[PDB]
Amino acid sequence: GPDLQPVTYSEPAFWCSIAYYELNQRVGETFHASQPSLTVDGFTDPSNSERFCLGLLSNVNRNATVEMTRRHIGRGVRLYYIGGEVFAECLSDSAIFVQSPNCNQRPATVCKIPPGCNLKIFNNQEFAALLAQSVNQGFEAVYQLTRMCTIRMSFVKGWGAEYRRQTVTSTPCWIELHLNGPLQWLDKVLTQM
Amino acid sequence: GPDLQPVTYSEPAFWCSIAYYELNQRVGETFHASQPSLTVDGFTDPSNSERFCLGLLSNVNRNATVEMTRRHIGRGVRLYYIGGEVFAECLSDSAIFVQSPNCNQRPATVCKIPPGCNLKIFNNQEFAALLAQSVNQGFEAVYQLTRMCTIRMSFVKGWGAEYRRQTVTSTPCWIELHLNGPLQWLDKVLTQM
Amino acid sequence: GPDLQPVTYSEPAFWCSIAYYELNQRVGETFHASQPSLTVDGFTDPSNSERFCLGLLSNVNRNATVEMTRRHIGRGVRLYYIGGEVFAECLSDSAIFVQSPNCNQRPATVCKIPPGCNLKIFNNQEFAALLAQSVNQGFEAVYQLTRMCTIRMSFVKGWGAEYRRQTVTSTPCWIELHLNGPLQWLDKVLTQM
Amino acid sequence: PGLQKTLEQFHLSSMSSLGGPA
Amino acid sequence: PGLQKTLEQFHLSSMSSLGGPA
Amino acid sequence: PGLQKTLEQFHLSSMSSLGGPA
Repeated sequence: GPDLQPVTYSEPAFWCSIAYYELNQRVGETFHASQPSLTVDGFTDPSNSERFCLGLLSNVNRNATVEMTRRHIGRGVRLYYIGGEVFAECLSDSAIFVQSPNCNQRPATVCKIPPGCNLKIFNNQEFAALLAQSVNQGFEAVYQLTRMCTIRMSFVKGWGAEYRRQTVTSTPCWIELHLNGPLQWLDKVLTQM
Repeated sequence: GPDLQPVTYSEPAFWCSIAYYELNQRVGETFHASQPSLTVDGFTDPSNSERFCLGLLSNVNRNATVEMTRRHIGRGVRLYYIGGEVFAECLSDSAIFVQSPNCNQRPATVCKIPPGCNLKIFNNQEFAALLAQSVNQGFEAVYQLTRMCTIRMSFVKGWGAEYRRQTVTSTPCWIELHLNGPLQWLDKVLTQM
Repeated sequence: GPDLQPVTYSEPAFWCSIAYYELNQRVGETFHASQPSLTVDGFTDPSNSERFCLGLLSNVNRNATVEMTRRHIGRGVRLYYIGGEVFAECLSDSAIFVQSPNCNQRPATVCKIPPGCNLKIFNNQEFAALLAQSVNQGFEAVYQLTRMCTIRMSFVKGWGAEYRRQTVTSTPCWIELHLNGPLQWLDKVLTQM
Repeated sequence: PGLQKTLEQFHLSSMSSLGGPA
Repeated sequence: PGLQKTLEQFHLSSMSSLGGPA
Repeated sequence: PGLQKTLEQFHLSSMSSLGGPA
C-alpha cells in the first residue's frame, strides 16, 4: 500500500461552528449551526438550534469586567447567509466588532456594527479567487488560507489599532466562526498541492 | 426589519448538563443526561447514557493530590429528579459537598452528604417564586439568577468557610450541574425585561 | 435502597476517541471514530467521519514553533484496528512518535514510525492478561490500568529520554487516543473489586 | 403584561415538572 | 491538472453557494 | 466469583475483538 486513502467528501450537516472565548480562555461547548439563520446572544436557552446563548455558560475564572460585558450582549448578533455570502446583524444595544481576513484582503481591520445595522462579513467568490491566486504561491501560502475561512467577533468592546486592547485575547467576550463549506474546498486544494 | 427574531422554545432533549473540573481546569467533555436518573462516578465506562465516568478522563497537568482523590470517588453520586425537584445521593465511600444558591436562598453554604445519604438540591417552585420576586429588582438582578440553576459539587474534599480550601477552584475534583428546564424559563423572562 | 444501581453495558458507538493538544493545552473538540479506519492529518475537512483534520483547529495562544510543526503533519497518521489489535500507519512526510504503556509493558518508551511504515500499537489480549494479573494487586493497581487503554502520539517532534523535550507537554502537536472497548472491560472489573 | 403571564405559567409548571415553556 | 479542475469547480460553485465539493 | 467470570470472558473476547462486555 504505497497509495493513500481515497478522499471522499460529504456535505457538512452544519454550515458553521462557533466557539466562545473570554479573554484568552475557551468558555463552553462549540456551537454548530444546522439552520441558515442563527443568533448568538447573552441569554440562557440551552436547547435552540438557532440560538447560541452565552448567558448560561459559566466560567469560574471570570472577573467583573467580563461579567459586566456579558450583561450588555443582550440580543447579540444575528448570523445568516444568502447564497455564497455570510453576514452579521447587530441586534444588541451595544455595538459588535469584526475581524475578517477575507474582508481585509479586499489584515487585522476591525469594523464596528452599530446597534441595528446589517453588515456582510464573507464572500465565497472572492475566497475562491484568492485560493486560485494562492496555489501559485506554494503549499505554506495556501495552508494559511484557513484565516480567510474564520471570522472573529467581539461584543461591546473593540480591539486593534484604534483601541487600548491590542489583541482579541484582551476583549472580555468574543467568538470565532468557522465556515465549513469553504474549509472543505480548501481541504481539496491542500490535498492536491 | 426593526423587529427581532420570533422566539420559539423546544423541549430540551437533556434535563441537565454536567461539566467536570480538576482545581480550576476543565477536564473532559460535557456530559448530557437524557434519562431521569444518572450517576457520576470514578470508573471508566465511556458509553452509558446513565453514567458520567470520571476515571477515564485524562489530565496531563494533574498532580498527585488530584490523582489520589480520583481513586476515592468510587461509586460517586446519583443524580435524579422527581417532578420539579432535583436531588443527589452519595453512593461513594467518601462524602460529597454541594453548593446550591437555590438552596442557600432558602450564599456559598456547602453541605455534606455522608456515604449512603439521599439529599435534595433543587426546588423549581422556589426558583420560580424567586424569579417572580426578581423581575421587580431590574434586568441585572434577574440576569444573575443563572446561579440558581447551577449546582456545584465536590468529591471527598470540601470547601468554603469551614475548610482550608476557600474556593471550589481549590478542590481536586468537582462538577458543575446546569438545569436546562429552569434555564429556559429564565430565558423567556430575560427576553421580556 | 442500600443496593447500588444495576450496571448495564451497551456497545460503544465509537471504538475510540481522540483529543488534540498543542504543548499542554487542549485544542479543538474531541474526535470520535465510528468507522474501523480513520486518519488524523493536518488538513481542513471538518465533516468526514473518517478524518480528524487538525489544520482547521485554531489556537489563539499558538507560537510559531507549533505553527511550523502543524504545516508538516500533512497526511498525518492512519489509525485502524483488525480484530483485537490497534495499529498506526505514518502517511506523513515526517515521522510520528508513540507512547503506549501497553506496548511498554511488553514505561515511557517512545517509538518512531518513519514515513510509510505500518506499526501496531495495541494488543487487547495482552491487556486482558495484565488486567487479570492486576486484580491480585489491589484496587489502586487496577484503577491505574487506564494508562494501558490510552495511547499518546506526537507529530514530527519526538519526546522522552532520547530527546531534549522531556515530556509530551513539550511537543508542539500531539494526540491522545482512548480505546473505549477495553475501557468498558476495565470498568466491569473495577465495579467488582 | 406578557411577563406576568410567563411568571404565572412558570409558577404553575414549577409545581410538578422541570419542563421548559414548550 | 486535477488542481485546475478543482479551482474551476470552486470558482463556479462560489458564485451562489457555500456548499462543499460534494 | 463473578470477577473470575469477567476475567475469563475478557480473556476470551480479547482474542479477536475490541468489543466491550455487551
